[PDB]
Amino acid sequence: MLFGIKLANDVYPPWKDSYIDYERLKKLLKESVIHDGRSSVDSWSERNESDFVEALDKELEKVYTFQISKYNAVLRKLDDLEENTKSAEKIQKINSEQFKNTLEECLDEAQRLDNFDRLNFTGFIKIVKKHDKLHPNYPSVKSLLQVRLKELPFNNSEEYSPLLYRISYLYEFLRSNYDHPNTVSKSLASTSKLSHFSFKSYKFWVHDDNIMEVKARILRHLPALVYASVPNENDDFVDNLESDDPTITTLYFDNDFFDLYNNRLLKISGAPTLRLRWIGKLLDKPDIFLEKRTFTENTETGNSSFEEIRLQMKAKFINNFIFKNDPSYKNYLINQLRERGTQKEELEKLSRDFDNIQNFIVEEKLQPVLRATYNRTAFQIPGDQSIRVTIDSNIMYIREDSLDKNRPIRNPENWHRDDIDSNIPNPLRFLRAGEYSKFPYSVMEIKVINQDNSQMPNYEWIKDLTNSHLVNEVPKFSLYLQGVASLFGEDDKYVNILPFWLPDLETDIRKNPQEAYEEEKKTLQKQKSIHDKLDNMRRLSKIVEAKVWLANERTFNRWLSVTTLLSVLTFSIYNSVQKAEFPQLADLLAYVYFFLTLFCGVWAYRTYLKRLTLIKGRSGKHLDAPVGPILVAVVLIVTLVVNFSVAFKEAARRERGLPSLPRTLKPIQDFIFNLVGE
Amino acid sequence: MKFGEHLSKSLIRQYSYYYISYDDLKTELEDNLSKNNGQWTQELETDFLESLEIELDKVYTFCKVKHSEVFRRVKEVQEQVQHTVRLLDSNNPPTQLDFEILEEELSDIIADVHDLAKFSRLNYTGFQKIIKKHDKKTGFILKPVFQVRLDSKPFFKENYDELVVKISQLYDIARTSGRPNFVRQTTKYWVHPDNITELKLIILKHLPVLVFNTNKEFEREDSAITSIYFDNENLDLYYGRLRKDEGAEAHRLRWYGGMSTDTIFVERKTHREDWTGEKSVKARFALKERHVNDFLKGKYTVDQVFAKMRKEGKKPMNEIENLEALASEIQYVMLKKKLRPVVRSFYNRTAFQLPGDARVRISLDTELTMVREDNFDGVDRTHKNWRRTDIGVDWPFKQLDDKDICRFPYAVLEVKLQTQLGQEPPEWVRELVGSHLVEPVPKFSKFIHGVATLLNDKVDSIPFWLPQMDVDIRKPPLDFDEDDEDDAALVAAMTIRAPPGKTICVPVRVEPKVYFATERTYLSWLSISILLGGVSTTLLTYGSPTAMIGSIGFFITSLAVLIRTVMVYAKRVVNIRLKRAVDYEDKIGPGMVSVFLILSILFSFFCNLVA
Amino acid sequence: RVEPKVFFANERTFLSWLNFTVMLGGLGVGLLNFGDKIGRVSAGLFTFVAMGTMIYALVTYHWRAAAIRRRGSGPYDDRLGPTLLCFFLLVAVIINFILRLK
Amino acid sequence: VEPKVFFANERTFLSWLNFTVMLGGLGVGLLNFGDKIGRVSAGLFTFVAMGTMIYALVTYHWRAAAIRRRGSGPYDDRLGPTLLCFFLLVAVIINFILRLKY
Amino acid sequence: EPKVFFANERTFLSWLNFTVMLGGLGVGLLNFGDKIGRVSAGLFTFVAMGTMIYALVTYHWRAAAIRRRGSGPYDDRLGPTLLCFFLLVAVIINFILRLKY
Ligand SMILES: CCCCCCCC/C=C\CCCCCCCC(=O)O[C@@H](COC(=O)CCCCCCCCCCCCCCC)COP(=O)([O-])OCC[N+](C)(C)C
Ligand SMILES: [Mn+2]
Repeated sequence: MLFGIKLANDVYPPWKDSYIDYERLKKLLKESVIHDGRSSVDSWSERNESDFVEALDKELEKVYTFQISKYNAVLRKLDDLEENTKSAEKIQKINSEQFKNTLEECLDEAQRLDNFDRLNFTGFIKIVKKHDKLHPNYPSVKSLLQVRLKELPFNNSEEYSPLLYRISYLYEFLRSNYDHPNTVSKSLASTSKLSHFSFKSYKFWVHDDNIMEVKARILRHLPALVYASVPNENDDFVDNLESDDPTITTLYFDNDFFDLYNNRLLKISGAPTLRLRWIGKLLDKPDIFLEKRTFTENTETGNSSFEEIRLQMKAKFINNFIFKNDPSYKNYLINQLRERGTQKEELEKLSRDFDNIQNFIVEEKLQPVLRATYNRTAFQIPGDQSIRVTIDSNIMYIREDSLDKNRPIRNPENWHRDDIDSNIPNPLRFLRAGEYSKFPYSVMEIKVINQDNSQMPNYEWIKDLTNSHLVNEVPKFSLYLQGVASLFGEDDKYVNILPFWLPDLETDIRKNPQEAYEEEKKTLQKQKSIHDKLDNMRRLSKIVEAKVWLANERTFNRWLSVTTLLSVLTFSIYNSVQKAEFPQLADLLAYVYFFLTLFCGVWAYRTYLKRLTLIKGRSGKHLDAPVGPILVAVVLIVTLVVNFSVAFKEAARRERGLPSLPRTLKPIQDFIFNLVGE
Repeated sequence: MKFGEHLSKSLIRQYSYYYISYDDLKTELEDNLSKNNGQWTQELETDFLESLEIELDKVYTFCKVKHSEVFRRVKEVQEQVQHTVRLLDSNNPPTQLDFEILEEELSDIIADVHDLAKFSRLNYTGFQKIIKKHDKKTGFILKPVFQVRLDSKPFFKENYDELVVKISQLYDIARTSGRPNFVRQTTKYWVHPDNITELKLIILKHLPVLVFNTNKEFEREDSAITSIYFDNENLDLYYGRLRKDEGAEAHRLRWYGGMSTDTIFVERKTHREDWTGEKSVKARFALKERHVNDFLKGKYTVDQVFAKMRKEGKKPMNEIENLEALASEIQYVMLKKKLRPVVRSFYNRTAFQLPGDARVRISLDTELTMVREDNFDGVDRTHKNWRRTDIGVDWPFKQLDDKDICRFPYAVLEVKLQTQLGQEPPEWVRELVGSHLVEPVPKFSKFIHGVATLLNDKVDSIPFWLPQMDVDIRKPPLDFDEDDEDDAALVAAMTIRAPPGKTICVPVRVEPKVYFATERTYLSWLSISILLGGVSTTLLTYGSPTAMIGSIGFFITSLAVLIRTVMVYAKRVVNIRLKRAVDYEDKIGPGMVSVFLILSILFSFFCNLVA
Repeated sequence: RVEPKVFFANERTFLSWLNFTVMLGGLGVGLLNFGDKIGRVSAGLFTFVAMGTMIYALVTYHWRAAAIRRRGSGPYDDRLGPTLLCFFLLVAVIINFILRLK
Repeated sequence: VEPKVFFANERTFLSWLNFTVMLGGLGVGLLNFGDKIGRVSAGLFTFVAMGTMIYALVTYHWRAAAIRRRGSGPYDDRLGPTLLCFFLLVAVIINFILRLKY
Repeated sequence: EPKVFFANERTFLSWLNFTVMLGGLGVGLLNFGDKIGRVSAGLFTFVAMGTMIYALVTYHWRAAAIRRRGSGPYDDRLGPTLLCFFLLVAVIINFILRLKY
């Protein structure tokens, strides 16, 4: 409903006067004159500004003085129950019933105070933003709200109030040792999750001037993850030698009453969120993932658990899937995966996930609301789920809803905005003022897992980096909640509750090292005192490859030497033919040996040139030339055999019809003469 | 273990001598504290601050000089690339040399940028460590004071990622417009599961991790890789890959991730060899799952495969024709040789590399598993499909009988280096490869190991590593003249088994400077024969009839020696040609020559001094 | 910083070239002592070839020794000499064969 | 497994065998052709040739222990070549003195 | 170093090869030559024997000067030049005496 109606219907009857006067302030702002236009003649004068500042000042004074008085009253009652505790003596004088009733009254008062603070803060922020939107010439009035907020005894954040922790551990000691029975109360058990005895996430804002230093501090301990795309159909090559950041877009879902945002902001266990996620441009056909994420807490330790259901979508089937409740996509995908060869269990799980998400969308009447784009950087050791760090940068929010029934920003029958995803090189120029927002900082998340009951992680460099001038801790920060607050936070129709971190966005979040050191000292002292008190009252009171070139040269030299020897033998035989016993035979050996020396020279030169060609560059299967070494040897064999045969064939004809041979050698010749054939 | 010790080998020596003197400052602090027995003095703190300030100034000046140099080089190369692009449409634009040197310069700039970033981060870490140690040991507080001094000289706040992006863009432009040194090294290692975490931590200090996820998250099925290898009934491809024949081919179907993936890559690896060595090639093309079976039977034609690429026209037509030819060759070989799936290999891969830098690349494969997918035994395992669907990406595959699964007990490490000529590989890589964490196994292969282990009753040849599978691999922490080289080798040299029915098959490679060796030896023999042959002829036509029997003896000796040398040369050439292993020691030559020469000489003497 | 292993290689190359020229000169002297005027002319041509080879070998050896003396690393390349010797020997052999044939 | 050791062994053996081949050819030529002087000197040179051949074979088969029985240090065999280095000089002097007689 | 010793041995083997070839040719010409041939062969064999003695002395010196690791006669500039001079002179005398008569 409207913020005025919610304010009227949530006023505590005993506390009618202490609440904000929203309607009076809106009327004093002359928002009707801005609304209507015709009679805009009466402008904003200085007397009107003085009156508005006056009314706002007394409204803030009344509201925050009442809040401080109530907070001071409750803490003190709880200090009393604390007296009957310290003394290991006033312990035996205690009574269960009065203490239990006092604790119940304290819990009720704390809850009422929390609701009161939430309502009043929402009203004040809405009024201040409404005033700042109009009349830009005059100075802003946010300083009054900042000064009033800074005066609070506690810190304005989404963390649990200190009274809750105090009541929780008081109840834990009351139940532990004094009287296990006679407790009865079960509402007080819901605070048992806060009792000091896993998966813990810390969220921080980082200025652009400090990103490199925190990145170095992280990189000292954890690696960097580089995104690599899986090979696709466009990465096919023909023949190569051996060993030859994207922008993330998430579109969020919610209904007209913003139920999911309201439940998430109220820390209701089991509150889910639904989104579509992809990377790059939508015209490149990327993978689209529909995620439903839930945080649920079922344990007395207080440790939460996170559940995610993820489906892969096709761009054509989304419209029918999320609007017309068409079950075509489920059957189509199940049949496709069954044909591909997926087992039965995965198919059962996929069917269950389809049913769950479709039923959720149909029942809650969810629809796209806003789009967030950012860049992500991650740090984690592979195969080690103990610690993870992530950083998001360049965050931008764009309205992608269809709430206006006369000029919808996005068509009610389309799952995404049409103008943004066009083929124009720069579509973001089309956007008008008020339809988009830019987050100025970077968002860092640190996830630490301590599965064993190790009494919180409490690890070294994380706590060193947390208490430093480089980061600004914002507990329970969320990108979806910040986007809803930024885009739809100025309209009373849609948003009736706002997060407590909104005022801190305007201030400069940079810190000096000296102030950071002082704050670190104070925080460490407070933690040490709390731990010492807990330990005190817990158990103590308990009941050019030149070598180939050289080798080629040496081989050529050896070939030349063989040629020289053959030529010498050839000419020695040739130039002495007249003295030969068979001059008709010595004229053939010289010819064949001259042919051999010519062939050896020619082959040596040709093989040298060919192998030099092969050596230059890099080619050729093998460096060899066996033809010449075989032919030379074969011809030498033939020549020697022919010479022997002819000599001993003619040695018989000359001794027929013509002493010289010894008697002992007479038979031997008769063998060869028989072998030759006489 | 010392921080300075790790600082020394973090980068190359040119970046040393400029790091923070962490060891010197630590020793000075400890010595002064010991001498004064605590009770820190203001003058000691003043000297500490003076030393810190001079170290900071030196580091800042070096970083500023390096940053200016890098930016100037980037601007010059960008202008040069723009001018080359402007001259691309002009007359005679060179493409084989200018583009290559431009790419080399770009790679050098990328390496310099990465080294500068690592240098800055390491120095910042050292400064923080020493300040924290001084604050802890000494009662005085210095961190808030020195934070201001550090912020006044910001040598660590420079963003080098934008430079990397710009240089990568220039590289992409040059590659795109360049389509009409350095040396590779690749080694493989076995890692015991007890040493995987320590090895990973050592590697992670120098290279980042690659994540195949849009959220940059580590999921279970995001790193799985599955390959199906093809072979026939005679295991022809197995033997062709074991004995590294020229033109030996391996055919596989690969996919990444779980069973939902619908892109299957058809890959062929071809082995080629020269006298230089190991010029192997690899090809692949993508396909849809539902058309895989048809493509294995020829029903799905090559025209239908590349219809989309032809229609869109994004790719040049010549590359499309080349891919069509590759697909046609693969289909023809598959049909002719009667290939079928024989084995499947599964593993999880982790990749380590720097963006745009190819100097060092590391890959780690874990949970390696081989699964049998053949019908040689007599049981149909795939049921006409190209893969068995009863198991998929779920390790360990417990629904498989022990006779169809092999589980490798180690992890496989793969190191790829691309080193520029004139410089050594980084010190950390060399210290990693030689250590007690890895065991080198050269030329290890998953396909050969799977076939040998699974079908061990059908193969005659097995690799060398197979019998040694039970050896525990845990280890405790630890120009010249050719004749001169042969002489040095001689001086240096002078001063288990395969199961029955199987033989350990290893291919033998010879240095190119053996081709010139044998011939030389051959020649050194041939001349000798000629000399002996000469004697024969001068005793065949110039001697008395009573001295020709010695001519016969020398004739026989020369023939024997020459034919022996020809036989030996032919044997050596034919054996080296076809990659067999040869004996290089000739034990018969000298003895045969000795006996034949002695016999011939004595016989000639007797026959010329008889009667 | 000079080692004997390079001087030994230079000496071995020198003696190889002298082996060539000793074979050629032995043939020349043997043809000079015996034979007719044709043998005398062949002997003169052969001894001219041998003398040229010997002078080339000595010049190359002296240049190599000087190059080794002035540090550096030079004694690995020699290409003109083998081609010159091959051409000279082919011309000599063919000329002597033709002259004797007539 | 290193071919170069075996190659160097064979190179040394063949370099030594060149001497024996040349001396044996000379001895056969002197014995088959020539007067009593040649027949007397042929045996004198053949003895030296046989000695060189036997020494070469023994040295080669002694160096063939590169695969086993390793431990033999540098073969500073300064007594083998040099003792045989004087027999040829003795033969040359004997031939000079005896030939001059007639 | 044993490698340098074996290099010295290789150099001595090359020297012995050259000297053996030269002396063999000289003896062969001597035993089948006339007075002019006898004188020429005596001169060639004397040159070969002188070179052989020089090579033996150099090999002996080098093979013992390395153990002392002293100076050593590694550098030589007289052996090759003297051998060239003797060969040239012998060839010139042989030719002039053969063509004189
Ligand atoms: C720089 C170097 C200087 C070298 C100097 C030493 C040189 C040694 C020289 C000669 C060697 C001894 C030869 C004596 C021959 C006698 C028999 C014969 O037939 O003679 C006949 C011809 O003879 C010839 O014409 C033959 C030519 C021989 C060429 C060389 C062969 C030696 C070995 C090479 C193998 C490669 C080497 C590998 C190692 C072994 C006699 O003919 P004639 O006409 O009756 O005689 C003339 C008579 N008249 C004039 C009265 C008319
Ligand atoms: Mn691999």
